[PDB]
Amino acid sequence: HMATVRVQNDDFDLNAEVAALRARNPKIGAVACFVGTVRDLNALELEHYPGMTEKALEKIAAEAGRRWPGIDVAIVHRVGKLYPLDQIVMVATVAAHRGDAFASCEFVMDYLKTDAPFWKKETTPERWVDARSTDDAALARWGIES
Amino acid sequence: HHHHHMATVRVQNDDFDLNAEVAALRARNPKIGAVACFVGTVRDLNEGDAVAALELEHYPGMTEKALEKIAAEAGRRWPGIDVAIVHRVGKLYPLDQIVMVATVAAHRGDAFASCEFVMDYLKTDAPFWKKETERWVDARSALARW
Repeated sequence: HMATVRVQNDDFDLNAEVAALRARNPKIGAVACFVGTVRDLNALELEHYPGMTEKALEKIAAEAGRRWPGIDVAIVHRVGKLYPLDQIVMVATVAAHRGDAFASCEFVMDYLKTDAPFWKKETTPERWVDARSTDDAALARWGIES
Repeated sequence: HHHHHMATVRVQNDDFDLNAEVAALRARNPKIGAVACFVGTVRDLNEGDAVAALELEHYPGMTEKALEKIAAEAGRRWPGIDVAIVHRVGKLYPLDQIVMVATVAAHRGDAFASCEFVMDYLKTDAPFWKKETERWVDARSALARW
């Protein structure tokens, strides 16, 4: 089975997503997850490229599966207008052992934040700008340079 | 009459609710929004639930104090995070939740790092015992990463 990846406007339910991830993998029980929320410092509006963004998230998830055989991965990323304290994205992984669960979850989040094509609204007389991270050393921990 | 508060680091027999603990953790940290979680469940090896797959007991007082010591050390190493720990005791069956750790930080790197640190030291240092037939044996466990 392939990793679960979707982009949606509606909010997600972390328990429900973790439960579904677990139900696909009954013989392993180490689950690591990450939930990012809109930080409340004094709004965010995101869009994706339908198809292209999902395919990139699926490539990232498949690369995690190549590095840590036996894991499973779930990714749910929201788009649209997101307000302070709103959930933005969740990543959950399950593995036999916690080490692989933590590593794969953080790898997926790092790669998603660097490479998954998203755009964010920016208002200047308003436009859509690249939301990918500009940190050209983020993936160096994972053996990926430049 | 006055109600004592439920601890953010605790041991209990009852099951816990991951999203409820994450929601409360976020409500105690209104200005930061990167949440990392670990949840461990009992592996399903098709043994059935007629007999406990895992049976744990703790040292009342000492175990909680040890977990609070771990969480406080995490707060020293990653200033600005917050930590929640719920560990179950008693008879646990295949697919049951065992333990969760959740951390919140301004940035995902500190959230992941503190969550892994807490889980690593919990597994090595928190006083727990597990039944093995029958006797109660030390459940404590390579922390060189830290």
